[PDB]
Amino acid sequence: SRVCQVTGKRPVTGNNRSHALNATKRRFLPNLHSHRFWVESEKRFVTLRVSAKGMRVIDKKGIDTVLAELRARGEKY
Amino acid sequence: MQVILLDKVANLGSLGDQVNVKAGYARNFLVPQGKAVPATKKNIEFFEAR
RNA sequence: GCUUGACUGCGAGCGUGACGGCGCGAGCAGGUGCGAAAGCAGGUCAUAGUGAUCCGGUGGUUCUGAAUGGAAGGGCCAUC
RNA sequence: UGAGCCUUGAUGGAAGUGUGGACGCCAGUCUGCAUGGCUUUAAUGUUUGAUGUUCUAACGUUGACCCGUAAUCCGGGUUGCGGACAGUGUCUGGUGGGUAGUUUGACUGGGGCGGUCU
RNA sequence: GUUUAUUAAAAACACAGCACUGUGCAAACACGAAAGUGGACGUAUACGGUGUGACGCCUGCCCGGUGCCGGAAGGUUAAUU
RNA sequence: UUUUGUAUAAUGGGUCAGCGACUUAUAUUCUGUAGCAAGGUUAACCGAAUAGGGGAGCCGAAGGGAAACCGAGUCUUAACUGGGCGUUAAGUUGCAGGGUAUAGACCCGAAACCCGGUGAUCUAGCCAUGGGCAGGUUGAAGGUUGGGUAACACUAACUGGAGGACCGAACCGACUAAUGUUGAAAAAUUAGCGGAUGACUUGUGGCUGGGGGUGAAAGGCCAAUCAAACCGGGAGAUAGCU
RNA sequence: AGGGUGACAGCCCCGUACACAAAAAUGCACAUGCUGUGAGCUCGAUGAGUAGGGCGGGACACGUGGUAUCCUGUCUGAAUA
RNA sequence: UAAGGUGAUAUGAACCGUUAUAACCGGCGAUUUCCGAAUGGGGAAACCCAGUGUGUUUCGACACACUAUCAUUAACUGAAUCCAUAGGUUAAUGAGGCGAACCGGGGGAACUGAAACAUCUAAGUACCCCGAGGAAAAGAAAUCAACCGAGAUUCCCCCAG
RNA sequence: GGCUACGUAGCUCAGUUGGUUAGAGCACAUCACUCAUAAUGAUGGGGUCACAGGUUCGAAUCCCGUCGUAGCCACCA
Repeated sequence: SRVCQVTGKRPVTGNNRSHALNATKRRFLPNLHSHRFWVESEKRFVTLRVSAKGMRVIDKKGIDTVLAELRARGEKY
Repeated sequence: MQVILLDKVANLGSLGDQVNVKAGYARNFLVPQGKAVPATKKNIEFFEAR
């Protein structure tokens, strides 16, 4: 599924609206990517299906923390 | 993404400076290649003691 | 010939419409024109020459102003 | 290599040898090159596109080989190819009967066509 | 040869033949939010789409309109800044 | 019943019996009636539970002005001789009724639209694996041998056994007619007719699903249903019509 | 109260009011045992890819409206008594 | 608790009981074929077939028990790659399916109303889905107020159409 | 209504920062030639710079108002 393994971001439904405001169902879905991440603390690469932001989080908090989560939460990975 | 260096490296190499690199440059090459590391405000003290 | 009464506020009383509305009107107040003056003038000899409300623009306006002072926005008057 | 401001371009020891440009209506045998008692003709620092090389190293691989494994799935691994492209997310101009929802007036000597509508 | 099972078997559809056009393969194209699958365990003498319809003799003029193909100039033009 | 008008040859009813259509709730206003009265009445809730408590609140006793504000006045305007709305008549809460509002709002009736499901035991096409075609014709390529060529060509016999080939049963079709039309049958029967080694025909089993399938194309077929299947749901859709 | 009994029963029957009953198992309260859990004082600490913003939607009675406020798909991004 | 009993259609047969092991009622046990989450594999539900363990003074073949998957934890094993991981076996726990409404969450119509219809309405309704409890949710102010003050959430009546 | 551009000889047209003095192409016109036609040559006639206001001593050369004009944007109770 199109779920960001870091943020839990998933597709959400909203509307389209024309210039005449005609509503047509639609979905916003996240900017997923799947990415080889180096951990070093395990001498290995791990591919997380990750959103940008998901990346920007990993940048900030730093991988291992994020990996504490997921494992804390049960995410396969 | 400021990070601190480790070896020489590019038009910024210095064995331990606070640069401001592009994140992709950072978290895809330098760190996985061990040529820098994030400056997590804890890291800005170990290479700010020398 | 001289002129701005094609004036502002009002309006006894009427006509005409299912209604929204439209029409006629002496007189009062302020200020004005022509006339020596009595006077006349609130557009044109009269009856066609037109568009409700909503939304919005503009100018005015101490009337309103979400704690208070302001401001936004609104109302009212004029107009598109 | 496109294009502004900063910059390498110009303006509101006498006299000899004296040669392009000047918004110069409509081209100065005059000044400098060695010497003599606040721009177009273009280029260095930038903020910024187009193309080409290089870097690292994301990302693709419906090439090859290895292991899980007697497995044409998947994953991991090595490697070749491709390579900041491709693809995808959000936003965005175009196209869009492929698909959907609808509209398409009344009078009227039937209705339509015509005409009419204040 | 096929067709409106149950008022139409035909001059309709199909057909071999013909032409245009798309497609270099992870093909175009189709089913599919996607993974994937068909196309094909095929590869331009192939495959899809469209029109025409054995064969014979042939298929003239018009690109202004609409569409398609090509076009690194310029004019107008979105988010953005 | 519907109509300008119906014995009407315009509608509806074969007959009887039973059932079958103006309701309910909450708001609001009017009439009646009752209580009290410049006042009337409580809501929830408490509760010794139809009592009693609870006056939060609602209506009325003041109007005018968009409003600030003023007030038996006020607004209009600089201002009214004025003018507009007000100042004189009592209200309010129950209970019964007439209207209206919101609801299915007097009862029955669509063709349809949306949602979730069930259907390829009929039929369309396709996939896989098995079966069928009495009998009789025609005589393609090729072959052999003579003739014939310089050798081929060519030619005669004989041989061979091609085809969406021929005639014709089974089998598959459905061109004509009559019969049948409350059938023997919701498409057949009888006499004739087409194909019959093929794009043939057949048993079993599989796959394709509803704006979807499948379609040698008729809008054909998808279970006697098809210009959007069937079952349940939204659901008492809506019906200015009968 | 009510039902039944050959028709309508306080006094025929079964009940009713009322008063009583649990060997066992259980709901509920307390009381403790066992397990797991932490209490207490001193000194500290005080929730960042967040708040806010840009783009797109959605929620708030509130339809973008002069529109506060809330949520976030997307790109961003603080102060810290 | 008991003088009568062996459920009903439903007689009959053969019985059982009367002072406490007849029946009947309640508490707790026992047994509890096969299918069905079905769980050893399969399957056209109620059937076919196994591996391994047990079992026979008639120790063959049959009968019985156990063997699904996922999760967590542990143990033992263990590639490409030596380390290490992935992978593999066993084990202990828990999950799975059903069920009226109420509840929270992910999705989410059209008829209809506007006397047509797009915005708007119907409506976050119907419906699909996931999840949970005895209730659910919400909740201990980055809340209101208006310079006076109030003091979590939830529900009822007002405020007020 | 907003942004662009452009219309000057009869047709057709650049000229484009002034300071110029109004072209080129066919069209009209007459003479030269020649056998005469056309091929040719030459001199002139014809511009009223989209119309009008202004900055400038001297606007076709810049500023502005309307037209005509097409591009698309984009607005309407």
